[PDB]
Amino acid sequence: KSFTVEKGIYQTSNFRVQPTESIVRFPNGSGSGSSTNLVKNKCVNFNFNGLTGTGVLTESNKKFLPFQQFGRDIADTTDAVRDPQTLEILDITPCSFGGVSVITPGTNTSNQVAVLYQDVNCTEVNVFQTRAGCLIGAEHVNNSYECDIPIGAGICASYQTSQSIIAYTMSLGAENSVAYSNNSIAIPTNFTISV
Amino acid sequence: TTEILPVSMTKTSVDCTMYICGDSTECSNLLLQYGSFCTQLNRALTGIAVEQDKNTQEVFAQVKQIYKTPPIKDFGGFNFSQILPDPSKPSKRSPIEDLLFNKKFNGLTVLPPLLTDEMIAQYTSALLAGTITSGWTFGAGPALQIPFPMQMAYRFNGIGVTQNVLYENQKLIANQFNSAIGKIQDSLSSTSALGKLQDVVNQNAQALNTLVKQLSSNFGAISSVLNDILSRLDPPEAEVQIDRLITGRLQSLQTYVTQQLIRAAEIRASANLAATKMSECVLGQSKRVDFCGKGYHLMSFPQSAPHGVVFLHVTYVPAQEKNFTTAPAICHDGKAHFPREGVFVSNGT
Amino acid sequence: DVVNQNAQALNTLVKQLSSNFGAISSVLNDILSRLDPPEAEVQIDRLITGRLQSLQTYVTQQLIRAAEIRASANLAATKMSECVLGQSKRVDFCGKGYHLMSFPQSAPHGVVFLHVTYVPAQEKNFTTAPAICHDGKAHFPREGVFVSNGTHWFVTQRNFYEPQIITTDNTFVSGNCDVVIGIVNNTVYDPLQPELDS
Repeated sequence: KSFTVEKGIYQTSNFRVQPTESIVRFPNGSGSGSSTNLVKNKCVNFNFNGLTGTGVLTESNKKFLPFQQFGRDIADTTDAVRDPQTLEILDITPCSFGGVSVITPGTNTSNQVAVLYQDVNCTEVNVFQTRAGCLIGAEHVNNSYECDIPIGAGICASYQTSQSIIAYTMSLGAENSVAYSNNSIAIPTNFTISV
Repeated sequence: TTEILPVSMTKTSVDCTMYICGDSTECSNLLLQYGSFCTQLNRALTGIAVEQDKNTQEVFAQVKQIYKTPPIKDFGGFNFSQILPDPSKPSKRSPIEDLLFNKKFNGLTVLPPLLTDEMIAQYTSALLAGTITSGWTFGAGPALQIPFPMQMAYRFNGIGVTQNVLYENQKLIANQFNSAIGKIQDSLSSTSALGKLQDVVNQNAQALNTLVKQLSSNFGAISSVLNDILSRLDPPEAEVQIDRLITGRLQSLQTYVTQQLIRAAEIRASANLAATKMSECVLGQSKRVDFCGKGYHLMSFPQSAPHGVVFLHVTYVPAQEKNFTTAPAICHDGKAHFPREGVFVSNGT
Repeated sequence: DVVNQNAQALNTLVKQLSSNFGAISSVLNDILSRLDPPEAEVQIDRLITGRLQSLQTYVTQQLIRAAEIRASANLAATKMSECVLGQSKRVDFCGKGYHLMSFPQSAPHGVVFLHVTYVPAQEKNFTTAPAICHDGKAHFPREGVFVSNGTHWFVTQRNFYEPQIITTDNTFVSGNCDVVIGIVNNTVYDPLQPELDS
């Protein structure tokens, strides 16, 4: 609700992979309907013998019992199904979703921004994958600096030199080995009054 | 002795729309009539997460530079192997840290903490190196090296024991220190040692489980499945049922967020206490009784732990007391003499 | 941050009035003047439930913030007592360095402490030793350290380089040379002896 934005990272929107097509399947006979081809590794609107849902269908290693048709998780949500035509187990994964945040330096500085899609592999969406999600618009840099804008999992971002947003593993401070020995001591010769 | 303190908790975030009205435009339209509850809840949770990052920063990032111990481990007979990082391990955790560390999709997500466990381990290693190589000087200004034996002599002077005692019992003191560290190792290996910390983790897990389970309830509605209601009733009745479900689920979210705020305040207090102990117990010698374990505080060593910190408090405890006759003063030539520092004692003669 | 949180809470509370909570309208008089009592009462009950819930949420959040600020005020009072009305030996409780004193200042709904502290500045290396032998007896410094610039040994206070001659006054005797590890041989000046000679 502002015409000016300070430097930082802001949670703006939500990203939600949308389904591609509807998969309706019935046993090898006639389940009072016309079956469709099975689509794997894709966000689809599946319907198995009236059990409807939306998700990604993958080949599962779970071993349903002969009489078992569906699988449920701890929260009692559809976790896997058995294809009515070929007796195989399809694991169901919720279609990728997450938050969408905007990493920006202060608008008084520049209008360039980067976008973080939280907890999503951006193969599904100047692209940098990180444990916190995928960052787009930021240039990954090997050099480590002080954390200007925190992203997460040790990754921060900053507006640096011609100027652009860079992402880097934040440094914890200068390394300073202490000249320890069994007979040497350091003593101050002067002092300062600090307020 | 060992003291364990929670520092932070999981940074949870909830997509209210997916939680209540998952995949229902009509249900989202109905949500719109309830105002800006979603924005308020998101603001609260984001504030909690930022506060968790702040808590970790306060507790651990109390050192200006990353200090490192010398390659030669000659500290006058004191063995710190059980607390210093193990160079061979890919993740440079100390054995005690290894012992410590060894011990759903309805719009709910977990944000990674800003500082990885490796960075916290680096901070702990810096603190340990500073304490070992420079005593408490690095906590005030420029780190000043000092032989560890002389440092321990100063520690003894702090608790009112003449430093000659340490120089005359150095080997015995080193043996006792090493044995105590080994006992800490064994005690953690065998032992419910992680208390309030595991309680925090369990409370958060239970809160999330309750929030998820509340979705399956009806709150009086004909069904707990939104699409069921949409596909079995006309809009005039479907909207009433959806309103009932929305009210129930929104109340559940509000309860969850309020309880999370209370827990966040509690853990903020705990992290403040942990930071105070790091400052007054590790970066110095504390004269506050029982603030750093039983006995007279000699020093402390920090160790990281899942969402928490562990302090190894090294203290001095009197062991073998003996009786003597005492007197407040002594007469020599009509004048009373009082001890400058100590007591007058008599074995009988 | 506290000020902004309070302002935002009030703004949210005010904005919640414009919502409907499922009712036909957010204006009470509108409902009163468009519906009969049997239906108006249902709509008013809906609005009342919504607004009462909003008030309850506001009050609970205010209680939580009040507890937080009570803790903050307790900390501020403790700092005023231990840092301004005295000198604190609690490390980092009154800013970096060794606490010398503190000065309070008022601020909008808050307090500011100016902590004046002493920070060592220019450190120098010296050779050290735990004790010194004079005549078979070990001497330890009463207060300070034994330091050496390479040729001579002095006794100096720990926090400020100020060499002084090692005498029987600066040090105290305990035990002998056969115990302390790293002891060094040197001379302990006795102020009395010149007077006895003179």
